[PDB]
Amino acid sequence: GASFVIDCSKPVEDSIMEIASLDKFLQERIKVGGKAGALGDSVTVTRDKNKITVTCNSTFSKRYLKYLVKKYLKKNNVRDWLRVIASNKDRNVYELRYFNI
Amino acid sequence: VSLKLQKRLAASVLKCGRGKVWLDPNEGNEISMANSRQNIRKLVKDGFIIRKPTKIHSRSRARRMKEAKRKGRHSGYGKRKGTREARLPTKVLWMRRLRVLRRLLRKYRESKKIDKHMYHDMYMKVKGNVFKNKRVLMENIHKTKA
Amino acid sequence: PSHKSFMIKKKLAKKQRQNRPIPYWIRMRTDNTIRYNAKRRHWRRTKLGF
Amino acid sequence: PKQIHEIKDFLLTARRKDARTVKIKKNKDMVKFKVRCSKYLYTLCVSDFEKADKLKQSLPPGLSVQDL
RNA sequence: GUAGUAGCAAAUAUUCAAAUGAGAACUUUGAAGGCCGAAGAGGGGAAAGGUUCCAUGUGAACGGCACUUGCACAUGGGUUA
RNA sequence: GAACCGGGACGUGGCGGUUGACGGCAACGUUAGGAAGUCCGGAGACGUCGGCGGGAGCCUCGGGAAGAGUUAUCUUUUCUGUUUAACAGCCUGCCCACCCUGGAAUCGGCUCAGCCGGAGGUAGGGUCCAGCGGCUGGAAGAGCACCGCACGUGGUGUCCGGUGCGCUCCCGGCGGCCCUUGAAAAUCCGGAGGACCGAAUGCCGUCCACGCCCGGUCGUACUCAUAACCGCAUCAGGUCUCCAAGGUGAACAGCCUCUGGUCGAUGGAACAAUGUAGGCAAGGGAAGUCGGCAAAAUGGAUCCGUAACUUCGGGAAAAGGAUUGGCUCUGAGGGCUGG
Ligand SMILES: [K+]
Ligand SMILES: [K+]
Ligand SMILES: [K+]
Ligand SMILES: [K+]
Ligand SMILES: [K+]
Ligand SMILES: [K+]
Ligand SMILES: [K+]
Ligand SMILES: [Mg+2]
Ligand SMILES: [Mg+2]
Ligand SMILES: [Mg+2]
Ligand SMILES: [Mg+2]
Ligand SMILES: [Mg+2]
Ligand SMILES: [Mg+2]
Ligand SMILES: [Mg+2]
Ligand SMILES: [Mg+2]
Ligand SMILES: [Mg+2]
Ligand SMILES: [Mg+2]
Ligand SMILES: [Mg+2]
Ligand SMILES: [Mg+2]
Ligand SMILES: [Mg+2]
Ligand SMILES: [Mg+2]
Ligand SMILES: [Mg+2]
Ligand SMILES: [Mg+2]
Ligand SMILES: [Mg+2]
Ligand SMILES: [Mg+2]
Ligand SMILES: [Mg+2]
Ligand SMILES: [Mg+2]
Ligand SMILES: [Mg+2]
Ligand SMILES: [Mg+2]
Ligand SMILES: [Mg+2]
Ligand SMILES: [Mg+2]
Ligand SMILES: [Mg+2]
Ligand SMILES: [Mg+2]
Ligand SMILES: [Mg+2]
Ligand SMILES: [Mg+2]
Ligand SMILES: [Mg+2]
Ligand SMILES: [Mg+2]
Ligand SMILES: [Mg+2]
Ligand SMILES: [Mg+2]
Ligand SMILES: [Mg+2]
Ligand SMILES: [Mg+2]
Ligand SMILES: [Mg+2]
Ligand SMILES: [Mg+2]
Repeated sequence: GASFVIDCSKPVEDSIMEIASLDKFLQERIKVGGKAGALGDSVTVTRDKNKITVTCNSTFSKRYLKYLVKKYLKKNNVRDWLRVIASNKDRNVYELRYFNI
Repeated sequence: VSLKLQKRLAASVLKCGRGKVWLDPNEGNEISMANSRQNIRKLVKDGFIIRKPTKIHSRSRARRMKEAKRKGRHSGYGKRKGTREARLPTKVLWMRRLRVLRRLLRKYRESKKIDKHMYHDMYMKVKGNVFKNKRVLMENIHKTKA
Repeated sequence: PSHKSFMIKKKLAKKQRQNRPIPYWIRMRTDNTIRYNAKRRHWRRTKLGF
Repeated sequence: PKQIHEIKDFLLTARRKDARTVKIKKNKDMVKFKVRCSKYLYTLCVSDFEKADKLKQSLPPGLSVQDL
């Protein structure tokens, strides 16, 4: 089993993104069995006010979640402002932060 | 304003070549004031001096071609430059076969499928180039025992 | 070379000391004819021969 | 550097007159007791954390104990 | 005199912006485009050299054009078993 | 910070006295465990070539996590890394060698190749030797990467596998070669011998452990070269050697790339003749010229085929002929576990 979290707090509060939109992107683009969108029972995506959760019935790569999240940011022209960073507190959580320009 | 000293010190501090040292072009005056390795180290933390990433040299093409070769692509006569011996020595093939066949004979003798008398006879025929692979040797043993 | 004898290193040290300009106050002495150092040596132009 | 396997042996070497200091290194799975002698640095590994505390307070007075 | 003539032509290649300066095709930074392509135009050492090493500064001369440049010149520093 | 070497001095403990230890049938093992003149052996200590095997570093493949690159489209993707020193202890025991039991033809064992056995094989069980092998200590407290907080300080990670006629170095063992057999000494270790020596049990002996003290002189920057050496010079010349990535390929060939290095050869504008260097050309094909000078043509690999002559080894890649891309498939050639 595996469960990963995408803490979307800084951009959601500042209205930089829509957490609901990211949930749709992950559900459509996540590949299970080599085919995108076939989440089935294996993969389940649940969202909250400021946090996205992804649970898998089998082995699931955490970096694969980062790959999809980064792809979502690029499609929305927000990569130059946002960046996916792992959390020192929990090892199964990604956080969205800004660049220290 | 010459920054030769700073670039040299940055390379040593960053443990990289001078070609990978990035000195902020907008902070030439600030960098020009750093004349010691301590000053350079501080500028590295502040982000005014940065080690650039290594130039990209990906192996995706090489890995992709190895997949095609594994399927038998690009292996025709028009793609061969060395002799068959140069590509794979006949001695190498002979050594592989003997070690495979001698290994097979030892295990059959250990399991008592064949006796030492039959093992010796098969051992000399393997050395004599009688059996060309594992399958034919097994068939001969079964036929001889019947 | 890096490997050198004590004797040679001592000789090289003296040559370095002698390879300097004359003091400026030498030319202001009474009845002075020393204009400059006539025995200046450059490592690339004239060799020490040892 | 040498490794001491018995707690009793470690105590004996801790009482040596040439034992300059003792250092306590607490890892994520054990505690290492290191005593600096004249010739060698002797190290004792104690997996049980609770068993290590008893040894910590049993060291001879006057020996410089440090926590790492 | 010849004569401001013979001549500067091997080793693929430079370009843009900015800084500095009396002065920039030639110094420095950044960006781009090329080369050496590990029997190298990379990283060391033995001979040989002997301070050419490092920092700062610089009128002239020298670096066969030029230079703000330096293996040049001036001052100081540097080699620990 | 952690070790080591050579000296010097004594102390504490241990060890031996059946005066000079103990264990194993043996190969040998254990940390100590007499000894003089004299004598003996070994190490130091050695060519070259070829094939195999082992170790290390590198290269390479997959997964995990960290950051970066690409993203109109595609990409569970591409890139960077993901570390572990001397030294100490323990384990392991390669290829050989050696020991015990046992007694072999229906001869067997065995290498890529050899080759081995009643002068004792196979088999069974052992000993020893190598290590740049494994584990732990050293040692995560370090290093590196990444994310913070301040403008020093904290946190997270540094993980789990596969693969080989691969490359560099080291080692092992075997074989080929010689009318060629491929240094010496310092130094160190071991052995034969047993003069002499203690105690009635306190002295003697002790290559054991720990503790204490000591460490001369000189060299050490830098270049090592298309600018630091020589050639009268910042000369396209000359000058010994170490490290050596990816792709193509037989290949440290050529061609392209990464690390590192570098754009240093005075520049600008024109595009005449002649030149230097590199090319091409209708039809003819050496008529050119002293002469095929120069250039062109041939060229790799696979299959087929190959004459005269010959010292029988060659000639030979003779000659002559066919094939060669891409893509999608099919067949064949292995390893380790499970009675
Ligand atoms: K040298
Ligand atoms: K010395
Ligand atoms: K050593
Ligand atoms: K030095
Ligand atoms: K030269
Ligand atoms: K012309
Ligand atoms: K002719
Ligand atoms: Mg080959
Ligand atoms: Mg052959
Ligand atoms: Mg010269
Ligand atoms: Mg002379
Ligand atoms: Mg002219
Ligand atoms: Mg000329
Ligand atoms: Mg010109
Ligand atoms: Mg040129
Ligand atoms: Mg130029
Ligand atoms: Mg080239
Ligand atoms: Mg190139
Ligand atoms: Mg080489
Ligand atoms: Mg000039
Ligand atoms: Mg200089
Ligand atoms: Mg000078
Ligand atoms: Mg000898
Ligand atoms: Mg030969
Ligand atoms: Mg090998
Ligand atoms: Mg045996
Ligand atoms: Mg460890
Ligand atoms: Mg750490
Ligand atoms: Mg070699
Ligand atoms: Mg004796
Ligand atoms: Mg040096
Ligand atoms: Mg240098
Ligand atoms: Mg060199
Ligand atoms: Mg001369
Ligand atoms: Mg290949
Ligand atoms: Mg090559
Ligand atoms: Mg023609
Ligand atoms: Mg024609
Ligand atoms: Mg013709
Ligand atoms: Mg003619
Ligand atoms: Mg004619
Ligand atoms: Mg010709
Ligand atoms: Mg002929």
